[PDB]
Amino acid sequence: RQPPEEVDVLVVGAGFSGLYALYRLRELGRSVHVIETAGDVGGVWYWNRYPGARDDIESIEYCYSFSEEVLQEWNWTERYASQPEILRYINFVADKFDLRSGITFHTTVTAAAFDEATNTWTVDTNHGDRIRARYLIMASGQLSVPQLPNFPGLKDFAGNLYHTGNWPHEPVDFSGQRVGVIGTGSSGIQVSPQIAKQAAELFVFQRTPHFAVPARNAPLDPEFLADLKKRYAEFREESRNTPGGTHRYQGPKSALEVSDEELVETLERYWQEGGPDILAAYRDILRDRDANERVAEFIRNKIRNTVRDPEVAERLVPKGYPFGTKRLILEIDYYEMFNRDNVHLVDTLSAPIETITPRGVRTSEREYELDSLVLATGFDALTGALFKIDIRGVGNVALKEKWAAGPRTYLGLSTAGFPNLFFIAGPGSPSALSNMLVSIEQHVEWVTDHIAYMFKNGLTRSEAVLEKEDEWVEHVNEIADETLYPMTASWYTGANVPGKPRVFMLYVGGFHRYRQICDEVAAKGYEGFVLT
Ligand SMILES: Cc1cc2nc3c(=O)[nH]c(=O)nc-3n(C[C@H](O)[C@H](O)[C@H](O)COP(=O)(O)OP(=O)(O)OC[C@H]3O[C@@H](n4cnc5c(N)ncnc54)[C@H](O)[C@@H]3O)c2cc1C
Ligand SMILES: NC(=O)c1ccc[n+]([C@@H]2O[C@H](COP(=O)([O-])OP(=O)(O)OC[C@H]3O[C@@H](n4cnc5c(N)ncnc54)[C@H](OP(=O)(O)O)[C@@H]3O)[C@@H](O)[C@H]2O)c1
Repeated sequence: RQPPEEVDVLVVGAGFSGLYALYRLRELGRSVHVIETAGDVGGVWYWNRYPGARDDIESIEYCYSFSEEVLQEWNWTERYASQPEILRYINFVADKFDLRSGITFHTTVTAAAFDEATNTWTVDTNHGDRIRARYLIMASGQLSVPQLPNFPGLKDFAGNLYHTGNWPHEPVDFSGQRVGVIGTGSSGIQVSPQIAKQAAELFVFQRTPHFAVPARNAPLDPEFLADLKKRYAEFREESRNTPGGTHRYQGPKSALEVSDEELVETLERYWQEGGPDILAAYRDILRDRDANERVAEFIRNKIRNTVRDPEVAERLVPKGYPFGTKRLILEIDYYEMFNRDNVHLVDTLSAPIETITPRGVRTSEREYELDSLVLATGFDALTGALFKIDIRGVGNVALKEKWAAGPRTYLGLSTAGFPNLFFIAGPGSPSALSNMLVSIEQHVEWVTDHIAYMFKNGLTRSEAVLEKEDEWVEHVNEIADETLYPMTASWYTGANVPGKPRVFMLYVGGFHRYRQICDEVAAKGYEGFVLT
């Protein structure tokens, strides 16, 4: 399916972001087209097909709200939707609004350069397509370029090698195998108990332990769903008016004001309920080290109590960093897993990995022989997908160079020197710090509204004002630095790609507050942009 030679707006990516941009620009009466590397729609939910892949936000929150018909018709089945169900949802949306007619699959954007003479992007692909677009929307994701761990010998490994972010499209059979998983973030935590059910022996190679709390998944009562439907739009505006984009209770107390007994009774209640709302149990968990630590110890002790062998249990306890500052994980039978005969925790802080071998993995203490190795080693987050494209602005400035010390943006939406270019739910904005469907919807609507505004007013050039970008970047940093988030090496800071600048990339002030700023900006005719 050939892309058009010219279009008002070209969109890279057919995940949640790109698909809604396509939908909305069509409704705004703009020509629009999508380029996507994958063979079909879904983004993250197309690529991450590993067993156990699942929502970490409730199904009823992690969904599109732009269409009443979609909200009324779709029936979610569990508290936390599995990947295949999310993928059926996305397919349902794409079918309903005939989206694929606007998408070129199997195609990768390789370069894009702005032409000051015409105020347009020329965009090239790996199939040799050249498309000329007035506006360019990068809906290319946050967690979309898989990162391999940095160990030698990977290509010498004789067995089968997988990354969770590029999982095969037909079921992988691990029956009777000695299997290793490297990585114990959300992907490792989700996949490992699934593999443990097939493998003769599973070895989990943990570096820093992450905090995880129980999901307590359950079926969704159909009468609950039917009630919610009667007030769904209302329910969703409630979620938009929050820092996190969900119904999470914002606990008004300080974790330091309470007694040890009240702290325990309160956290015990969250622990039994399950899910991520414990993050907001007390207002200062992500702001005060001593407040954080009280919560952290409570979680650490629950972890100790889950695993019988206390030497194994202790190796699972997170240390060295504040609770909640690497993204919180929901676990289903992951801690319980290590009580099984056939599951072994390899502590690689104690015994670092030296090399992959043809037979398996060598640490400083011994060699582990394996038939398959699964990398749950994450992603080159936030900037990874952009940096794979040769994006050039005014004066032939490469985006990758301009951002070599960290992403530099105004509201996260655009960067000075690169006009008519917009980034969806990326650095400098709430992004993954909120329910991403709320982050995504707000960005798509703001961008596509801004674009409609340009056409309406016969303007053809939109650019962020350098001084406002610099002030935004400093603001992002200053507000991050009032939290505990910069204290820790996470993907939010880039600290998991060797050599990437260690800088907290996201806006921490909350979705609601961010959206307010955005609306004030557009209300004043896009203050901090120069439009011509
Ligand atoms: C396994 C996993 C689970 C998650 N679970 C949740 C959750 O429960 N709750 C939540 O809020 N968020 C979660 N997310 C975060 C997630 O990033 C968002 O919720 C959302 O799916 C992102 O959508 P998007 O369309 O912005 O990007 P993506 O879904 O990443 O889609 C981007 C698309 O752009 C394509 N692309 C990139 N570069 C190019 C190029 N150069 N040429 C052509 N195509 C390109 C990619 O192939 C991809 O298909 C999870 C993420 C992962 C990785
Ligand atoms: N909704 C869900 O439940 C769900 C599921 C999967 C992913 N996600 C999303 O995607 C994000 C990424 O999750 P993820 O688990 O894929 O990635 P991750 O959070 O970045 O975790 C990567 C893991 O691989 C390990 N690792 C990386 N490099 C390594 C190396 N060189 N040697 C040894 N270990 C190495 C890290 O150890 P260190 O911690 O020691 O670096 C960590 O355990 C999540 O935070 C979340 O936003 C969500």
